[PDB]
Amino acid sequence: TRKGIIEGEPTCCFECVECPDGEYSDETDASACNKCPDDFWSNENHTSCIAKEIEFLSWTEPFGIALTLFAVLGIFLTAFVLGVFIKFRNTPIVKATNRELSYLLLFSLLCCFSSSLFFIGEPQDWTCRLRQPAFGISFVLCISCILVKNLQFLLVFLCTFMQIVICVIWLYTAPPSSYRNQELEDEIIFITCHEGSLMALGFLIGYTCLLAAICFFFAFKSRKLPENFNEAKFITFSMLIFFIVWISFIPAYASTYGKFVSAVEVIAILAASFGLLACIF
Amino acid sequence: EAKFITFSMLIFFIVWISFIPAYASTYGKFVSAVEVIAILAASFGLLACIF
Amino acid sequence: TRKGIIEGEPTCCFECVECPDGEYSDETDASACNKCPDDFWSNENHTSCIA
Ligand SMILES: COc1cccc([C@@H](C)NCCCc2ccccc2Cl)c1
Ligand SMILES: [Ca+2]
Ligand SMILES: [Ca+2]
Repeated sequence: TRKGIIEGEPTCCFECVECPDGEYSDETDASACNKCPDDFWSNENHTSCIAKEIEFLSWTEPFGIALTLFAVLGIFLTAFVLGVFIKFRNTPIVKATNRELSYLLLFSLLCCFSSSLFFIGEPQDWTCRLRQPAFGISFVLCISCILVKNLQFLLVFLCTFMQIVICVIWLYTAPPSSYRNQELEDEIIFITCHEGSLMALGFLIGYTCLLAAICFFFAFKSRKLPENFNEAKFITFSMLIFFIVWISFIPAYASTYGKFVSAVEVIAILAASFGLLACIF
Repeated sequence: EAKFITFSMLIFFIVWISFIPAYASTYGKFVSAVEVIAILAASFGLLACIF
Repeated sequence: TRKGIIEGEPTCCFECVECPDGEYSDETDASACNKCPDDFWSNENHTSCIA
């Protein structure tokens, strides 16, 4: 507490007044309350300084363990599919479905599933730098590989090179960085990332969504050919799932406040990937 | 009508799974906004898929 | 703002300390800041409280 003034009476007479939040009194007969040191907050008794709680999406939360379980299951399923394809090689269907392109697609799907682990845990600097470009490049490679499905590799590498060059331009000009946000609550510090260049993120998302749209159009144009077990139908379905996932992702990200924002991405990515894999494999 | 029922169920499930995090950590009008959006999306998906 | 004791000095000598949030003072030469009523809150200038 701190000493008050009964106006009209001498200085030897005072009244004790409670020190407010963000202030404390650690001395007998104090006149003013000291402000807490930065990254510290007054306790309930207003006499000492507890540490401000650091908040992020941890691995101990049930949400984190659930997302990790789903990601590991996706990785296992992709590896299982790749092993089955490589074991039953030189067979009619596998050789009919462009073995090499299928292997590249499965590797890129493994990359897509592994790229979701950068959005979980305390965000360090390199994780914030590698969060978006990994998924962007991997999914662009996936989409191009499906679209193409030698000359094929030359065709497939160009879109990935475009994505790589825009990503490296982004990282050279203004890279993201970690941020210890202190505005959302006076007793909690939220550790997040911060995309330095919004234009690069928008361009990356738009390029991916344009490739998806082109693939969807070419799949719907040929939705009745029965070649290769009628893969056009399932490519159409995969593109539809992708578009639904991201169109529903927009409001989910817009409405979320706090750490759980990261969660939504770890959801959306996974969902999209899963759909794709199933419909094609 | 197998395809349409399956797609409607997918729309419903994807919408709610995506909106779970927003429901877990939000207080205010955005809760009602999420409710209305998730109801309208499901109803529109069902109608469009079926009829 | 409110009066603040300077230790070892007579009552006529004091300091001016700004009132914190949720409390206000609407007079000159104030000793203790008041408390805004229920459903009110002090303004930025802390000269009154609005609903
Ligand atoms: C086309 O689909 C994608 C292509 C690249 C990245 C992604 C996901 C992983 N992040 C979206 C970025 C969402 C966003 C928008 C504005 C401000 C901050 C943020 Cl964080 C999706
Ligand atoms: Ca007197
Ligand atoms: Ca004296």
